[PDB]
Amino acid sequence: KQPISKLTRATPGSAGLDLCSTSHTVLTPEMGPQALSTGIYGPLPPNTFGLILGRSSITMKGLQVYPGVIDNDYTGEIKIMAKAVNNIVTVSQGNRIAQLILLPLIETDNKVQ
Amino acid sequence: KQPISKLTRATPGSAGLDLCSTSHTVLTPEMGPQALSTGIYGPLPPNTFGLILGRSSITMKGLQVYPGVIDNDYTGEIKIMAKAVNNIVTVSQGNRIAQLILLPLIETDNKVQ
Amino acid sequence: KQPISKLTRATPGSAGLDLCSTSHTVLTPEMGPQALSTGIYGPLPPNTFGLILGRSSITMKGLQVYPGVIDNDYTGEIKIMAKAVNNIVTVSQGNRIAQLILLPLIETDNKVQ
Ligand SMILES: O=c1ccn([C@H]2C[C@H](O)[C@@H](COP(=O)(O)NP(=O)(O)OP(=O)(O)O)O2)c(=O)[nH]1
Ligand SMILES: O=c1ccn([C@H]2C[C@H](O)[C@@H](COP(=O)(O)NP(=O)(O)OP(=O)(O)O)O2)c(=O)[nH]1
Ligand SMILES: O=c1ccn([C@H]2C[C@H](O)[C@@H](COP(=O)(O)NP(=O)(O)OP(=O)(O)O)O2)c(=O)[nH]1
Ligand SMILES: [Mg+2]
Ligand SMILES: [Mg+2]
Ligand SMILES: [Mg+2]
Repeated sequence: KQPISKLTRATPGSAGLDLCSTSHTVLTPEMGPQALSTGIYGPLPPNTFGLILGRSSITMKGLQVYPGVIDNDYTGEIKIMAKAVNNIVTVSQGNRIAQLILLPLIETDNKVQ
Repeated sequence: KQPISKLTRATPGSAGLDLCSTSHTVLTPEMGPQALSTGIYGPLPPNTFGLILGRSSITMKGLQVYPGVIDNDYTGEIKIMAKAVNNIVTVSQGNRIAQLILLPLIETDNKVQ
Repeated sequence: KQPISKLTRATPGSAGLDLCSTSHTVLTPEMGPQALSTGIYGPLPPNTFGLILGRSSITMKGLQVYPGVIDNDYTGEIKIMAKAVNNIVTVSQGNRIAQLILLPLIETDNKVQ
């Protein structure tokens, strides 16, 4: 397992930490949502949670990443939920296919139930 | 009407407050976006706004929630904008179908026009 | 080029800064993702990044905006990545078709590589 501290940012001012596919995968529109492996695991830094979002160059190529929430205390593998929009999409091993955004986790008194 | 203070978090470290459907609803891909009732209303805590996002177990089952912005001063009912991706999806009353994330509302000098 | 300081908020408590299409554009579902021009450019205020999200009245009319990340130091034109969901969608010049949300940019020690 690899922690999110192993992820890289494309540039200093990049909001997102890039997530790469660990598998070669072909996706077609009739397959609907697929969960792609990253080999990266939570959890996240204190007082933060994560959002997985598409990379724009990838979205424009017809692979939709559904926005996903990563909980602060998730310790499982971060997966990318993805769907081929219109056409056949081929993901290669190591391709940067999404990005992780870190956001402040606001405390509230909502019941934890 | 029920305020967002009535929502619950799945776990202490869960970023999202779960939103449940108040109706049994069937959705098909040809129907396109539908707005599901929650019986939960704004507004939000001071200096925050909301994002409605999908729950991953729900997205993976073929129901797409379109990300939606909840304004700090919205006092209407929070609705979930949803679409069946490929297949027929049946939502039952009380099913947790999305989640509300709270985020800091940044002040800017943009004209309010 | 116009900076994001030229954007307007619908109301004082609106989280989003509205983005308008500068072109008349027709979109069909078979066209897949299209990048709509706004004539608005980064960069963003210090310590912030942006998210482009749909407006709910627009999403409900069948035009999906794919959530997009605007980096703090992006100096290019902000484009809206959009797709007609089920039907033919006609965007007119000046129509508010998405919104820009500003969010705090969290610093981490991830390699910038
Ligand atoms: O894109 C995603 C979304 C979620 N996840 C993981 C991390 C997150 O903390 C965990 C739970 O996410 P959600 O709350 O969105 N899913 P759901 O509500 O279906 O499961 P749970 O009841 O555990 O909260 O799933 C991913 O790996 N990728
Ligand atoms: O998923 C959503 C998105 C928005 N909303 C409500 C809350 C939000 O404050 C209100 C307005 O949202 P948008 O600005 O996204 N919609 P639009 O720009 O079409 O309407 P307005 O001109 O009032 O801002 O709609 C929901 O209930 N669910
Ligand atoms: O909806 C969007 C998304 C991104 N963008 C622009 C701004 C953002 O800073 C820039 C890069 O975005 P991403 O990182 O999402 N794209 P990608 O990873 O494909 O390109 P790069 O390798 O440059 O980061 O693209 C838009 O104009 N609209
Ligand atoms: Mg990028
Ligand atoms: Mg959950
Ligand atoms: Mg609006």
